[PDB]
Amino acid sequence: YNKIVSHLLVAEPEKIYAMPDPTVPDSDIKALTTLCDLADRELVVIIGWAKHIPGFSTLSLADQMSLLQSAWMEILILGVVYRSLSFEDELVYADDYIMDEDQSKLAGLLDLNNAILQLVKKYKSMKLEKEEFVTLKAIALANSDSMHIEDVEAVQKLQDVLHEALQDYEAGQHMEDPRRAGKMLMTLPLLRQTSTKAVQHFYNIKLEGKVPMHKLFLEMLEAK
Amino acid sequence: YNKIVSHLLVAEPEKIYAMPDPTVPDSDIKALTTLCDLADRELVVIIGWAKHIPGFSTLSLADQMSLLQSAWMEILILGVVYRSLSFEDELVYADDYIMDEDQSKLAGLLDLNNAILQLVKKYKSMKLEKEEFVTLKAIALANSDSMHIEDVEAVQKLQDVLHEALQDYEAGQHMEDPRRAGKMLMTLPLLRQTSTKAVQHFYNIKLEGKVPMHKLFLEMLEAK
Ligand SMILES: Oc1ccc(C(c2ccc(O)cc2)C(Cl)(Cl)Cl)cc1
Ligand SMILES: Oc1ccc(C(c2ccc(O)cc2)C(Cl)(Cl)Cl)cc1
Repeated sequence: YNKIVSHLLVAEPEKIYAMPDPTVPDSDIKALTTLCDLADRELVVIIGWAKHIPGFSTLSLADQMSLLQSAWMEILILGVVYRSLSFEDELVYADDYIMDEDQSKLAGLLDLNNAILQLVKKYKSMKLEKEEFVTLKAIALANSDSMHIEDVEAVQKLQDVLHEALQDYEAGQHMEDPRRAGKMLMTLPLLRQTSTKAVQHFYNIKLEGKVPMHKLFLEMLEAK
Repeated sequence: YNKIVSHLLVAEPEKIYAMPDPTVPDSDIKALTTLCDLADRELVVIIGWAKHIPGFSTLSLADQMSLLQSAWMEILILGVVYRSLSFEDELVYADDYIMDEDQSKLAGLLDLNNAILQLVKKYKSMKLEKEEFVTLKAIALANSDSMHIEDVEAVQKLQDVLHEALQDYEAGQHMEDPRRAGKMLMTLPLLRQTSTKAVQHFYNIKLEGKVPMHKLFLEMLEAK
């Protein structure tokens, strides 16, 4: 099938471990600290991953950063969603960090994680494939609606290249549903909704000052 | 072209006036009161409009209400966006209520209205047509991601009927851009983002208790 899809598949990063501190008592602070630490290390990996997206590294450094600062939470959430597809009512942040309903309540994350589980439920019904996941991550990056883009036409071209890849993949692989590409695009509003609420929630956690956060995570959070 | 598109065009409601009270001194309270009053009357019109969407009135009353309670702000915002396309840096809430940057600041709405103006700017560049506007309003209703749907398959069918209408319209009217339907769908995340922030902002206004709000507006706000 589509070469851009095959290229994004081979550019997919390796799995990352959460490594919750086994000496620390379980608490809401421990869970939130573990999650923000894992997100910080995933952000490093996402920045390296984006350089494999056709045309991304030819953008100005400012435009690369603007796209990443607008899309980072959507990309992180799509990752947890994909890792969770073979599970029931659980979110697989990492192989060693899987959150059920009880742990979400203890962490103060029940409402947020239930929205993420709504995304999981929709993608399970659609039988989301890895090929479609990696293409949607790239589309979410290009379509992230930053207010600070210098070269709008170049960013629109990036959107178009990745949208064409999705369209071509679905036309060849899913002839039984001539509307599958559009159905995939119609899942992006819920992804944006859930990311918007997550950034809000964790900005409030940043303000309360009880959860330590690393430099890169704080930079992405303080942009938004 | 497409019959569903032509049907939605003839079902389009007539324009509504804001009628700000000419005896009341200008203030943030007056602007917010005027806007919420206008929204309340537009909501009545939207409920009547939705009954013209193929299949909508065959849904259970609960599912009709769930879709409307999830989508109402997106539908209202898409309306102001469309009315504003021929203007520059102004939002046309009604023919008699056009807000520029200064009035947005006075009302406390600068950040929200700048996001709405980002939507306007994108649709201006795409040369959004009335045919595409009315179809996107219907898609936003069907795709609103309520957590309370009884008949999920029927709602998915409604999404599919309207998505097909958009696809067919673009295939016949815009052969120069075989990706225009998808580009239209890719504008829905920003619409969802802006609606999510608007509901937040006006819920806070509801809590402060200084702006009177009518029954239907309050019902929609208190659902969300
Ligand atoms: O309930 C939630 C917990 C963590 C997250 C995020 C998250 C998302 C994806 C990850 O792979 C890691 C953390 C942040 Cl970035 Cl906010 Cl800590 C989102 C929702
Ligand atoms: O800066 C804004 C002001 C009013 C609105 C809304 C609005 C949107 C569309 C309308 O036709 C009327 C009001 C509500 Cl519903 Cl929040 Cl009052 C949205 C953003």
